[PDB]
Amino acid sequence: SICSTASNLYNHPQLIKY
Amino acid sequence: QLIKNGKKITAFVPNDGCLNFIEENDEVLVAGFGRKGHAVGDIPGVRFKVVKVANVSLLALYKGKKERPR
Amino acid sequence: SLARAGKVRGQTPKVAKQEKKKKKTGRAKRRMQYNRRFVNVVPTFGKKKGPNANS
Amino acid sequence: LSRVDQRHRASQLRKQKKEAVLAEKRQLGGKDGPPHQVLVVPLHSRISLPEAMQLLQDGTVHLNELGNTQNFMLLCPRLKHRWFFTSARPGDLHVVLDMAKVADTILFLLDPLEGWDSTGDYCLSCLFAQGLPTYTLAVQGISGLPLKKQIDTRKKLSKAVEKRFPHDKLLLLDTQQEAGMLLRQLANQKQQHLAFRDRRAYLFAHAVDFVPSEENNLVGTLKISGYVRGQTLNVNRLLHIVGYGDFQMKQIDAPGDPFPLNPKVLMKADPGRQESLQAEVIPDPKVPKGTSSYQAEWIDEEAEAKMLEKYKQERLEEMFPDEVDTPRDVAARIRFQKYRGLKSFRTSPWDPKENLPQDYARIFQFQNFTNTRKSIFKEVEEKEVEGAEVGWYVTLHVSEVPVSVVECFRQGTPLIAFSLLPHEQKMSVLNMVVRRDPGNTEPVKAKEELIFHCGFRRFRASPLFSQHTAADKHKLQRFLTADMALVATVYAPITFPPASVLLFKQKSNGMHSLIATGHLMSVDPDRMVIKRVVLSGHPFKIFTKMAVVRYMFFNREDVLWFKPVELRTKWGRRGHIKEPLGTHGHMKCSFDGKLKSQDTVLMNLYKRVFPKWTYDPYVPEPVPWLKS
RNA sequence: AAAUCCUUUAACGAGGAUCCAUUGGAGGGCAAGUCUGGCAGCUCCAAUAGCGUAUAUUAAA
RNA sequence: CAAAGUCUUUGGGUUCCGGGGGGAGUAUGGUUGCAAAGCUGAAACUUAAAGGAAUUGACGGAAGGGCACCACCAGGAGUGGA
Repeated sequence: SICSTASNLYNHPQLIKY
Repeated sequence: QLIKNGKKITAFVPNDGCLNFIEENDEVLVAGFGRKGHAVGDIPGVRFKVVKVANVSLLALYKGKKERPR
Repeated sequence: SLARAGKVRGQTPKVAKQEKKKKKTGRAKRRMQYNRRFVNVVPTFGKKKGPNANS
Repeated sequence: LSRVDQRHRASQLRKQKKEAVLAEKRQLGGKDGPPHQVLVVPLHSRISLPEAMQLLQDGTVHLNELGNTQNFMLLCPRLKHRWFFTSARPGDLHVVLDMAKVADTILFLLDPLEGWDSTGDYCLSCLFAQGLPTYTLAVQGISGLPLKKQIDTRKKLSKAVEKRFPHDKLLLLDTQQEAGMLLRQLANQKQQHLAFRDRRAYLFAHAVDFVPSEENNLVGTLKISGYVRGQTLNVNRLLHIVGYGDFQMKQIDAPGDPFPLNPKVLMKADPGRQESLQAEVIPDPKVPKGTSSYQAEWIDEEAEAKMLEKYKQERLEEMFPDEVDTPRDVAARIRFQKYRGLKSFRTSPWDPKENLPQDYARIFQFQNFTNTRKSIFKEVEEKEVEGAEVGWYVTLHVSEVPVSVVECFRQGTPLIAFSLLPHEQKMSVLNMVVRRDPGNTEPVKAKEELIFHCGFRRFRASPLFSQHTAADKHKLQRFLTADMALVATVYAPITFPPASVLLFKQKSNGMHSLIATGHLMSVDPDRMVIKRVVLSGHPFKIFTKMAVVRYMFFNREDVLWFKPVELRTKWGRRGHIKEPLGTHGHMKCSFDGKLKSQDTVLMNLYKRVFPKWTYDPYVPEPVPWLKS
């Protein structure tokens, strides 16, 4: 509420795990 | 890696930011350093100051007087 | 561990060259380097101001 | 450890290396090689290349032609060798860059009285930056002068070319026996194995036929008959033509060689279960009316104007690092909403899986890039797939091309066709390290719409330019810095390195002018770009280690919003802000050193930035290039 | 041999942004900056149409 | 130091033996020994010092003295509690 926020980890790209 | 015997070698690139000039799998004229095989004062176990990168030198690439074929 | 690559090269304020005239090249440089040292010399009590006496 | 046994070791090493070299020489040109292909580029205007090619033409010729261009086959059993010449005009940037990326020996023809020409200089810098297969110089007017001007003309040539080509001899062409000497030369030459081409399989297009599905569809079977010069081209894999996008093919077949070294059957089908298919993106979608709150709490030329404003902003962002004049009316915490300060730019963390846009739902991120690349190149190298080998004169019936491709080939534009390795048609986030040629001095901003040649592709795009460090956070650049090497970043198809990175810009009406050139770094969206903003100030009250600074904000609680973010100072001092005082922008700040009156107190603010989504594949047809 | 170059000579050919001199260095050995900006400029040094760097080898040993 | 002298003013005979410090008296081989081990004896690599004599000033967690109720003792007034 001043210099911080939520911004959680949601929705990524298709990772082709080796 | 060298060509002429198959020995693998650690070699050194002299100037700043000149590692950006070299990409993997490119013909590099590796030259040695000056204390006949001993390491340099700061760097452990590194023998050889690379001069040429694909038939041009680093002293031209570091001054920009030529361009690098590939 | 490859930390950084070329940080000090391209991040100077890239000051280009000013304009001058040429040096005398060949013999006339030796005439100058003789006359600048041993003809219009100032008698000096300790000889502390060198050829690049820059403050 | 003896006189004899170590000479024996020398003998074994000579046998090994000569066996390797005779392995790699016979399989290029001849009774196994497709042909040996030579492209021909003159530089000046005085070169009459019909006279050149008719000196050069003879053995046995087999004369093809096109609508404008005129390529042909050449065969001599005397040397047991196939040449395939193909002539080009410099400046025709589309044609030359499309068929010198699949050429195999470049022959530069030169005028006698000077070296390059400017159109040839342009094409020469382009061909330098996308990789020379093999150059071999030549001249034409040396016999027309007796010995005096002949010798001095050759000396002027070797002085005017050794500032670009540092060491080569000028094989002159006056007689057809000079053409014989030139052909004996080009037969035996060390081919620079271009590392991009050998890791795939690519056909040239010697002949093109077309059968539409329906003619009003303007889609139909394309028929490319030509040789195979890369790896073993597999049939389940895809295919790309360099001018007209990427598209999946139906039938491979092997008709006979029309032109041997000396004088309908198919081997494979499609089946679509194993055949990879066209998924370009992710295929899944009681207060009084009087009193205040106080007592209630007690209760044409516009383009040149744009150019000159760009030169103004390059002055104001190159005399200065990233200085930003402050807003005045909008609340300065709102317009700088998603900004947060780092204590140290190198060290303090930043979550790469935090603020991903709605367009990051439409990319394929590799988990381990290097080992996936090693696995794909390992299956390329030591395996054999079921498709046709090298040298095979094959035709491909491609299911889904349009007709204007065929018409552009009937003009004389060359078609190529290289297959893709697994995961090379899907879109992801590409990172190109790149520098600027001193041919163009035009400003190049961040989201300029440019044209890329990242590894046999051709596409308009919109990058973001960056510092090139091997750290986590990389800074956004706001202009293309004229001497550093930067990193552009774009939503684009994914391509395995190495690959050359050409960039050029529309001057006016198809005058593609070259700006940028480089190679392909690691391709992954994880490399997040950090855009910085410097907010300025002035220290108008100066005490011992504590100072009151204005002109950095204009509210009061802006300072309550940007409170933990540390200041810094051009004289090196590293302080951070205490309470604000004014209702206007004013604050007291603690410091470590004493503050000069000639100071500029300034803080830094950061966000994550990422490129825009433009992958329009079509590139407009270039015009002949000329001098500015 | 026949030439070219060299020599001898007619004609044109010099105002300094030209008919333009580079290569290394400036803490010590070791010659020459506590100059200015964030490696560059300017000045200076040694040699000079040559100077670096690597390697073998010799003197210093 | 009466030899550690007669040594750049460098030659009385003659044996062993040292060439920066580590790696190392390790390897490995030969040899002796019942054995432990002894004798001879590397190199790869690493490091700008390791060492030998002599020679001086701060801190003492070193010791002695000497002073002071901006120290103590004997005590007073207290403050610190509201």
